[PDB]
Amino acid sequence: SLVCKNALQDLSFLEHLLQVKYAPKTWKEQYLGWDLVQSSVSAQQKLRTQENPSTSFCQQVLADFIGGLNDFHAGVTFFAIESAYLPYTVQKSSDGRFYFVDIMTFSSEIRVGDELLEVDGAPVQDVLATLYGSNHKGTAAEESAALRTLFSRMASLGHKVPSGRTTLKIRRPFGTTREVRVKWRYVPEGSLFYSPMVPHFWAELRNHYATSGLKSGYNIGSTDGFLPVIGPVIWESEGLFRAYISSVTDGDGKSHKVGFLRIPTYSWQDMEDFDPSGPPPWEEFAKIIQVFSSNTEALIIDQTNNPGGSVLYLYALLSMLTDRPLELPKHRMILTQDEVVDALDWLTLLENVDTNVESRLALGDNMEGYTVDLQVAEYLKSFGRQVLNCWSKGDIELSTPIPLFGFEKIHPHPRVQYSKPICVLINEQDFACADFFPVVLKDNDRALIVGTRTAGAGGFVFNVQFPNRTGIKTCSLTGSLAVREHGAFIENIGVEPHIDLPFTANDIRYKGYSEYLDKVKKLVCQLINNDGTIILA
Repeated sequence: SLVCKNALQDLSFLEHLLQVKYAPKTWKEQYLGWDLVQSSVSAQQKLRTQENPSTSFCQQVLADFIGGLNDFHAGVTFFAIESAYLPYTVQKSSDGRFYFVDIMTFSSEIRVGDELLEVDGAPVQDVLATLYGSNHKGTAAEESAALRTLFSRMASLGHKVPSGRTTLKIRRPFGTTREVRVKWRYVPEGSLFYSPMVPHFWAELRNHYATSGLKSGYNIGSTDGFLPVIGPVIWESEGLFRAYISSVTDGDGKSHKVGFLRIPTYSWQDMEDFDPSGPPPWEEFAKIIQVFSSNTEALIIDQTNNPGGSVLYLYALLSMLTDRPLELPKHRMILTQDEVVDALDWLTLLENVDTNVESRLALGDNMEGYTVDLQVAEYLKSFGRQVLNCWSKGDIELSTPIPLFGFEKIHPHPRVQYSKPICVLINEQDFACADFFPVVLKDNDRALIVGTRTAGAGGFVFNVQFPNRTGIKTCSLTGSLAVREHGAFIENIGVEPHIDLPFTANDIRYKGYSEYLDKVKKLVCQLINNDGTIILA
């Protein structure tokens, strides 16, 4: 077949792209087993083997390949439009049940709180396994994604787009069984530092959301969470974010002013309702804090469902969530004939900068939120050098561990800091930066991370666009890995919550998240008292 050749062709490219630009290679070779070569063969197999190959099909074939590294940072995208979609949304319960947390608004026999059992005579569980990846590992983070795409399919990512009528065995809340038939909203097919850390995933997902109804607060990076109010609101903010203050009462009857606040995405420009010319979402963040700095005892931060974003804006917000410097880890990275270039600009930009003024003069008054400061210009210099320290050494294959940009540690916003207790909320759908957050805090003991394990560590991604004959718009590959002592940072990929805590079916059933919250408030309260939550009760 003509396609198969071209398929095979563009495949050998991807193969090469893994060896040249995929930092976590060496790593991945251990934990998972994944052996690029013998995986590349399975590719051919599937290709030559198939009857007259479909273009789309080969795309899938390819997608699978990369999507097997089991790295959310890496995968492929194709110039495609074809796509399926059902106006529903679900969440899996602790024990293991599936409830309809939201129906868009097309008013159908289906309503909220309904347990989903089977699709076309197939128990959800099985219907989902089909959606899993190659080296599926049975983790929460994954089970989610699957579900995530259950009712939203994109050819753009190689998903096998369906269409037509379908069954939906939903069990009412009474213990009674019903079966519905619905139609898929189908669509016919017609630098290296400065790259936002986010999974490819989103890029198209984000575009998909806006494009088709689904605007719900259950989707990644929603300005508003999906967690109802934590009690009687005493203060709120009619701003860009979703913030308020409420009075919580412990196990005695003594009131406390607790502060809610949900960072949704770290790629700020993309914040729902953001107006460019006006003030930056980080200047207004500072405000929500200066109002907590004095009118609040504790701070709950919902960071669930965050995609990732700009490493520096993330760095910027921490800057104002602590009165003391925080410890930043190092990353092994890969460097090409252009990150080198990028550094040659840092160095020559602020080569003769001694004063704390010249510092802000050159680099501006702030870098995406974080404040300028000779200390910073001094970080970039030390950065710009290190890049070239690992350039001419025959080690581009994982440069010595280096701190993102010159930054070794965070520095307290010379203007606003939150000296009081903080508790962060996280779950299976927090990526790239969304990890760097709970982690950095938790590695300095500044927060009390609760909820389920993250989605997986961060690192600059490589957005490689290359000429091909198979629709590959782009291929994004992870270009940096976090190190430890002197290395090998893993055995999971995930910041673990101090307090493991899933969503109990009782929470989900009526969108009340009653129990989840209670346990939170408690924890907050034990903190309110002094510091250090003794036991889980």
